[PDB]
Amino acid sequence: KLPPGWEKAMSRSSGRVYYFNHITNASQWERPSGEPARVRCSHLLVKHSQSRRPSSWRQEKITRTKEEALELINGYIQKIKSGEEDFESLASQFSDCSSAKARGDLGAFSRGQMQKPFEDASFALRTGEMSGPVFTDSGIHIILRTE
Ligand SMILES: C[C@H](O)c1nc2ccccc2[nH]1
Repeated sequence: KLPPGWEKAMSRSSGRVYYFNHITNASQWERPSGEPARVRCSHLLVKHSQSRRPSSWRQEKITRTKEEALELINGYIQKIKSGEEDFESLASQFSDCSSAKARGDLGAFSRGQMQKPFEDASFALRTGEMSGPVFTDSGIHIILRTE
């Protein structure tokens, strides 16, 4: 009996159980703690060549592959989790969304407004929690639920 979307798994490298959320792609060692009309989220977007618009304020022509975008996302998540970098800092510097200029903040939103995988992950995140890689037609997202 775990919160929405969580399941038990076993580490291949360590053998210790961990928890994975199939809506948010979050993964963690600790057992998860546990819906509002609106949530507030920030995100860091890494676009790729198959993004709906392969262009951003960082790059007129985004040419990186989906796999390359995912590896960038993976490295940002690693540095956020290690404390080496802050989400807001990486979003401001590297997000391919115009919300980079607001440290990735998108403001508050309801169901029905965002692309569905983004929405589902946002609403399955607890306040303060961060997603793993979330895939949409825009690219690949790291989502931070702030409210
Ligand atoms: C103080 C902060 O937690 C932090 N985490 C780090 C990870 C790698 C290198 C430097 C780092 N500084």
